[PDB]
Amino acid sequence: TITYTSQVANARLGSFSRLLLCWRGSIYKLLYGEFLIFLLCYYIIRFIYRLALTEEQQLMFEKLTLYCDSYIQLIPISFVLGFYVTLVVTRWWNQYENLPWPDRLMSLVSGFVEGKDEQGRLLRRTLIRYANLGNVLILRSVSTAVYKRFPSAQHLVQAGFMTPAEHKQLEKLSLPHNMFWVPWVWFANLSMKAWLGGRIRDPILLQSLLNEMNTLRTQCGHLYAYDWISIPLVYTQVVTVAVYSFFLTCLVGRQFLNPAKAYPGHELDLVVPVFTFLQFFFYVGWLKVAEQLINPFGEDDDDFETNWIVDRNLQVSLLAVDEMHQDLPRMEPDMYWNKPEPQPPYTAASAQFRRASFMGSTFNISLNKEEMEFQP
Amino acid sequence: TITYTSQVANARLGSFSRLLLCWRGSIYKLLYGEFLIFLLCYYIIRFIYRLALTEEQQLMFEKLTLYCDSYIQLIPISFVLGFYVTLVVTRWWNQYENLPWPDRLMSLVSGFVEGKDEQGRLLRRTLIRYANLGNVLILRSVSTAVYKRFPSAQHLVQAGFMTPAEHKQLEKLSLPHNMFWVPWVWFANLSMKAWLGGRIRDPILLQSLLNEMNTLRTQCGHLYAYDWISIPLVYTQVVTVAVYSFFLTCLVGRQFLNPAKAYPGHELDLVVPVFTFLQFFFYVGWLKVAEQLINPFGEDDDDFETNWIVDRNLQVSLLAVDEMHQDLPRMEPDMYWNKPEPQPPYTAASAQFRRASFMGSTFNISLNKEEMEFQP
Amino acid sequence: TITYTSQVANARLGSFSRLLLCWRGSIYKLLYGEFLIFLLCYYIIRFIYRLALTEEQQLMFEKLTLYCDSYIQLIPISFVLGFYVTLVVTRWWNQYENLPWPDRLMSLVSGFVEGKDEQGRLLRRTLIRYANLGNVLILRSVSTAVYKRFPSAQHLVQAGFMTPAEHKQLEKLSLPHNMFWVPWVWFANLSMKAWLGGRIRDPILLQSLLNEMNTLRTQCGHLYAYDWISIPLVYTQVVTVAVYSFFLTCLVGRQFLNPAKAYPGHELDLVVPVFTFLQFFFYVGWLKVAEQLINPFGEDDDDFETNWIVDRNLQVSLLAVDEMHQDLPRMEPDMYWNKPEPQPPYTAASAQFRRASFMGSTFNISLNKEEMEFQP
Amino acid sequence: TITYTSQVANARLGSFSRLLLCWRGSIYKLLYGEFLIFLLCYYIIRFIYRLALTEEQQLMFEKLTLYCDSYIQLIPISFVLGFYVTLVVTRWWNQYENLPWPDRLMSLVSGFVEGKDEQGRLLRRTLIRYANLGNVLILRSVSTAVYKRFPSAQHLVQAGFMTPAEHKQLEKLSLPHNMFWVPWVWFANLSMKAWLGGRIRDPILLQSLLNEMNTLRTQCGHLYAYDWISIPLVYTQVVTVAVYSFFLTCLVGRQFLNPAKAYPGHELDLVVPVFTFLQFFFYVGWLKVAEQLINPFGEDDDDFETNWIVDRNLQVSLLAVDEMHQDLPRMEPDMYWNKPEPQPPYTAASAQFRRASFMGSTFNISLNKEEMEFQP
Amino acid sequence: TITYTSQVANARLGSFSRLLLCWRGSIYKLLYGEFLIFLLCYYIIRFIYRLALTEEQQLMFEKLTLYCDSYIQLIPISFVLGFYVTLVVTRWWNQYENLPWPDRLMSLVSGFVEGKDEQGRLLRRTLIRYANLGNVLILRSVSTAVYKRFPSAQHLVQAGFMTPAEHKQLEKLSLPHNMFWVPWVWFANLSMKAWLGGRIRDPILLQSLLNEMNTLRTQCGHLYAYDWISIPLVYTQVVTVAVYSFFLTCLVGRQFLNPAKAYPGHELDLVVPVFTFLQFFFYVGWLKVAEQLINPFGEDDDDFETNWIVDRNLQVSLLAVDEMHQDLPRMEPDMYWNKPEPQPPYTAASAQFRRASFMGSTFNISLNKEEMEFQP
Ligand SMILES: [Ca+2]
Ligand SMILES: [Ca+2]
Ligand SMILES: [Ca+2]
Ligand SMILES: [Ca+2]
Ligand SMILES: [Ca+2]
Repeated sequence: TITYTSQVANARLGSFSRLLLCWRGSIYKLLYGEFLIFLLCYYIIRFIYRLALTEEQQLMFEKLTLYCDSYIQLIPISFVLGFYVTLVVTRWWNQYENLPWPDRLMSLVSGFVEGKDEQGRLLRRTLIRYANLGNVLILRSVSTAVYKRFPSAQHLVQAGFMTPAEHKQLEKLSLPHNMFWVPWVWFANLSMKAWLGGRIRDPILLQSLLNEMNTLRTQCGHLYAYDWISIPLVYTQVVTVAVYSFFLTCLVGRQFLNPAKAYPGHELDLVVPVFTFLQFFFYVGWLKVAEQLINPFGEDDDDFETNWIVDRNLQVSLLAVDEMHQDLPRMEPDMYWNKPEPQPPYTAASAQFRRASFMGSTFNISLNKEEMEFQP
Repeated sequence: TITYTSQVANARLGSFSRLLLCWRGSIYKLLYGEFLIFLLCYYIIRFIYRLALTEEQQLMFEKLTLYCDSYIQLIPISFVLGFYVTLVVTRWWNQYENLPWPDRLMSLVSGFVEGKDEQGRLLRRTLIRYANLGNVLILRSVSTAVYKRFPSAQHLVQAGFMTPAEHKQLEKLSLPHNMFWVPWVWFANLSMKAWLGGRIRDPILLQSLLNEMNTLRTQCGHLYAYDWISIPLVYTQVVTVAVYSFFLTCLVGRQFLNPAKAYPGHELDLVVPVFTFLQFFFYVGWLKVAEQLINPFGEDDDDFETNWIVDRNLQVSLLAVDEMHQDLPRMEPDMYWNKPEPQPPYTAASAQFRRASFMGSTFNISLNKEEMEFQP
Repeated sequence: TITYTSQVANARLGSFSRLLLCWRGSIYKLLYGEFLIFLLCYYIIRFIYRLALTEEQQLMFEKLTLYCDSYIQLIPISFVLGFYVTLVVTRWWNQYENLPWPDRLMSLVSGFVEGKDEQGRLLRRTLIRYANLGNVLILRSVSTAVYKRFPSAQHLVQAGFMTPAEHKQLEKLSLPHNMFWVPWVWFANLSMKAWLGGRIRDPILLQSLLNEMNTLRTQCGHLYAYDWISIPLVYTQVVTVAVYSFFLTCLVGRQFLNPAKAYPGHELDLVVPVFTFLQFFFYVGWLKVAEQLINPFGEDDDDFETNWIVDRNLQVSLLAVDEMHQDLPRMEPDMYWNKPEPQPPYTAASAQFRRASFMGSTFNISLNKEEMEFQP
Repeated sequence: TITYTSQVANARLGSFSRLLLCWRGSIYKLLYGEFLIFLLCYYIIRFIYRLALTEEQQLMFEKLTLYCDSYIQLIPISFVLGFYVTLVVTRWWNQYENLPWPDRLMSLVSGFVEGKDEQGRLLRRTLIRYANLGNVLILRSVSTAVYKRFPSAQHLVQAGFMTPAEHKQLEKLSLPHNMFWVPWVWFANLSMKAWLGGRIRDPILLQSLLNEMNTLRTQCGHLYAYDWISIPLVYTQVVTVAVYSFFLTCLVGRQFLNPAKAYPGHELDLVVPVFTFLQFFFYVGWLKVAEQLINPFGEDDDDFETNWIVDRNLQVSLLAVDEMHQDLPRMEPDMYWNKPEPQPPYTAASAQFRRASFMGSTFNISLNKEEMEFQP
Repeated sequence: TITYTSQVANARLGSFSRLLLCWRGSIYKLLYGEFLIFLLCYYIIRFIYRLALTEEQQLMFEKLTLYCDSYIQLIPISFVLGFYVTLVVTRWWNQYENLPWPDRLMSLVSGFVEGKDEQGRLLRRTLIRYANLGNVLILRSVSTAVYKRFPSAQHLVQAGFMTPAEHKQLEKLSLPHNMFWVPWVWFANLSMKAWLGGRIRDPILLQSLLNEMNTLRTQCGHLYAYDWISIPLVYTQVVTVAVYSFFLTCLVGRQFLNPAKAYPGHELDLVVPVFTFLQFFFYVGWLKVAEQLINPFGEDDDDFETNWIVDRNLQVSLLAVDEMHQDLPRMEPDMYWNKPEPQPPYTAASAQFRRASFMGSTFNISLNKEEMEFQP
């Protein structure tokens, strides 16, 4: 994930222009190899045409170049790319939206599961750990970075996500399917046990806990679904062939023909087909954005930081349920205890952001005395 | 369903190019027969024109070819295809999103329905079985693969989804409508009986169970609706006629006329209309993706694995409610029992994915001492 | 509603081509009259030009035909049609999604409202009948087919949706607004009475009932809103004028001029403007799909089966709450009572749909012994 | 709001054509003044060119007309308009979806708040009145029609939406912000008081009431947000300049040059630029639809009927909570008391809408005896 | 945020035209510097060509200008810009939708947390303050204006959002991540303490409070996600390069060549390339709208008023929970106490907005006596 929010906070002079000097997660990184292959092929073709063809063979090559340049427009590259890239971007944001965060559940566990003794500590930690374990099992199923971190359940045990007892229980339950669902059943059973044992004081609080845990389970299921049900291979193949065929046709249709022949479009003979290179940049860059976002859980620069999310979730959820349980700042009267209209100060750098309240669009409408009179 | 998530995890050199060597669920599989028919017709027309026409008749054919090539652009093939394919893809992902998974309900049943004795086992298994039976009844209504597996309710009884008593009850209730709704009414009644009999300890837990079951019912209803309310036949017919008319016009408009006549666009006479073939590939491939996804519950390669989903759901839900009921791993203090900042290790293959926390876009903003001062 | 899901289950050879032999709810049915009017006008114009004009008058007509053919492209027919048709299709699927189904509510009523005696029967039937009556009142407000079935509240009483007492109560409550909301207030009051009378054992179950009933009320409100707030007349008028002006210009711009004049585009003189006819087919077909779906509750072939939905809802809801109340199949141990990995059989027609479980995209990643080692 | 649902119920011959004879909320009403200004300017320019220019000055004007006609295509009017109009239409339907209806809340208040005595009447009326007052305060903030009806809180008191005591309380609470939120805090406090006083029998019912009231509050907040956060002025200015520049260029580029000069596109000299007028109609009509829907709470013909909604909501909510409280039709056995398959009759006008139930797409699949056999 | 809702309430003559005289948050403000740079470069190039080139060098420049003008169309500027701007606008409205408003929570806290004594005051104020503190911590993480107001937690303490005890607790809990989540855990714990201490009378009300607080937490998480996961840099770079390359090509391709050469498109030699300037206006204006909305929490004119929202939320939430707690207007019978059909008056300015109720589209359908008869 490359963040440039801070850079683009204000619309300034060449705001996006200053982003063209970025290498990490950039268009240049995505397509320099493809571009180099295309450039090598283009110049090989030019040198063959200019130094390994007789007059009649050069006339044949020129006729073919005119034909290819004329019929390039048949390829619906823009239409295919637009459809495909919109679909990939929509899926990409959905996939992020379905990353499970234990924050709601961890506040509920911290609050509802009672006891500052060792049994309460153990119970709260085990519940939040079941949520983290379920998340990590799905994430190592669908993310190459998480898989390379935890290539086995023994790795998960060594990293502290699973205890040896949990690992043995998983092995005993083993079915011929992904077992990422097991920690949710464990969570439900342990929450029921906590309520029956008096650690959860009310079935309403038990219901709240299970609702949060089930939300996380649905998010994990969506992640599994996106990893399983790929964008149809036929769509991917259509877009790939469109782009490749366009820029293979360009290799012959965008050559600089002999200016002596004074062809209708070939009066000026540059050496660098700058507009062909820009077209390659735009269209192959569109395809490269699709390629990078099609699996947002790979190891691209703009792919999600799944490992960071796993680490942060573990740290925050454990802190919240264990150390922050019934551990509050002293409740004292605040700065505005008897001020009916609190007005927090502004700094010299923010004084210009003090605004009068917007009171609705109708506020400034003006009416006469007779206009405002009620009729019988 | 063809999955290539693993292949497209990272944007590499010709990432999508390597997907053109896939046969299963590919564009070649979808349109080789149509393409062969088109090629045969194109070459029959070429041979007729070149070997069964006098000079004047060949001049007439050339005038018709120029006319057809000129007026091909009248067909709004791209506009029609774009609309239609976006609609089909949206429906396709909705249809997947409405496949019922018993995971939420099965965690709730495992937890809330009490008793390790035979009556508790029977009750939990029967509730989860009612959820599975409702799902399978809708799936065999809307999916050809599931129907071919279970072509009758007697097949459902032989496969263990329904008991003979349930089959008799369904026959007694028979109305002139799809009866996929019956297991939900059975579930509600059996849950009420379980709560009245003390197996469910609280009406709040009963409410949670019924909410999960009703979510599944709404998903099943959406599946029924998508199977019933097809995309309007008029839209389908418009797109079909557009594509067919375009590539029937091409058969005469894309012939290679006599290069002797030196026509404005006909200077070079290839034998293979490569750009016409690429256009056929793109446009008929778009139509073929729509054709494959229009009913995602058929037996295409990229259609959903409904039979696998049925099997997995049955296995997982039965395991969760029966064997995993009040059967938890031993609760022991975890690896980070007294570590306030747990730091799971990285492997040598993942050490590069260790990232500093993103602390917000404003973190690196720099201000002066006077800028940061509060004003009165 | 025309269903062809079964026909389009698999992408086969000319899958959509076989749908062009459908008459009911077809493009031919939608625009044969318009097409015949257009054809008659086109040929009247051709005959006038060819048999009722002098040489100079024919030259004037030819200049006008060239001018019209040149300036046809000014009309943004495709852009206007695309916007309009996307809007109509989105509204159409929303309108279907807001058709109220009593299934969730009827399972809750069957379960929660207790008593196998006459008072319990009466109470459950009356609650589900209030839900059906609310649905039917909105449906006869917004659907021409339902209105023609029930052109008065006396018709509703004769059909059994309303009792004479309910009809008198509605007449007493009469306000100068659509009264489709009344049965929801009746439902809330009768549910409160049932809970106070002991027929509903818990306020949590009462809350569940009222939540389901209120969901139905919100769906009915959405139906009312779509019937009231039409797509803006200005959008409709813009699209209509675009299509009509395009095909009125075509009547003069697409005539076959005298081939003697050998005009740049008029070398070949057919009698049938086939490409103009195809353009009419596509564009007027797009407009006709919009026309048919703009009110999906009319009496078109592809309009919703509101009458069938009303009948089915009444039958199913009454059966569910009355006959199926506390009437369950015998609970006996299932086929897989002691089989930890149930494997339902496959038929010979479905054996090919047996699939290995997808275990996640990272499953086949290969790593070295040193790659998988944790670092300190 | 102009409704034509009834007119467009069925796709008939010239279904949309018959809508071109509508004046109220029509394209002609929206752009006749702009069109008249454009026509006057066009003909002033034509008369200047034809009667106030020498030969050389007319040649200069003709060169400028050819130049302008050639370079008209540079303006991306269609692209800008498409984006803008889609955005405005999406916002418009959201704005309607966020109009608060008290129906759910009023059924809950009617049911849950107990007592047929004066205190119960007063309590129920006051709660529903707080919901109506909150709605009206936001609506008079964001709607010009509602503001012109209630230009002051004293107007609200005179119209009966607020009591003098409520007005005094609002004045006492006055902050420098829109106070539309106050009635929600009043509602929460009065509901708490009703539950503590025994008028609400259970905290679950209190929770239901507060959930409905909070849904209304979120809708009101969305209305406030749409009124405050306008579509960006930069988008609006871009679209306006595109359309204006296009039709100012047209004034000189679409003149009929001297047919004597026999220019490539100027052979025929009409007096009325019919295609320019149609382009103005389409493009300015698109802009006018955007202009009308950008604030759907103004006083356009197609703007929302906020005043009617306010009146209806007040009447219906008061009736529901006061007169309809515990006031039900007599519960008697219905028409189908002992009919397991109720079949409501059809009229002669609806007999054709009787349909057989759709039983799923797989119903008609045919299989052999060996195909349907289970394999071991 | 620039609001012009009031200006665009009604579609009037040149409704959007009157918005072109706006400077704040306008297209002119966004791109005057870029436009001036472009104009300076264009005229430098013109003067170089006309005053620093020999005849042959001018012929070379003219050939290059024709070549560039011909090949400008290769850049898919419109397609790239459309995709990008739609994505930015969608994200922008989502970002606004995820701004947390404490209104729902504050009504629930005002109602449910009991006690008019100092402990009740303190408890209610502390809960609402935890909600405000969580909101402000996320807002200063993601908003430059809020950060410049509160560049440190010590600033938050001085402004009254945090007490010194809360600041010390945050420092003690410090992890290497954004700590905006901490106040939600504090809220959950303090709500649990309030319920155990009798200040919250029921666990159902506790559940309601925690649901509202968790909704706010999810909104804050969405804000964090949008600030972290930027639109992919590759998309941004593609759009930037497209626009820049288009208007750098224009600098040479849109020069006025020597009219003496009488080139096909260069007959008339203006000095100002008006259509090039309009294209710059449109396309760079599209890019500038994207640039301004890409981070809606910067300090642009059309950026959100985060500081105003923070101030208003603090003031309103404190007033609601403290002064408005169990402080209601006197409950007296309303204006329509015994009026079954209340009819609030209209003013002379609003009498035209009195409308008859819309009773559904089927209301005016006419049927015969035989049509309306039920058949047996
Ligand atoms: Ca990737
Ligand atoms: Ca299929
Ligand atoms: Ca219709
Ligand atoms: Ca308006
Ligand atoms: Ca900004």
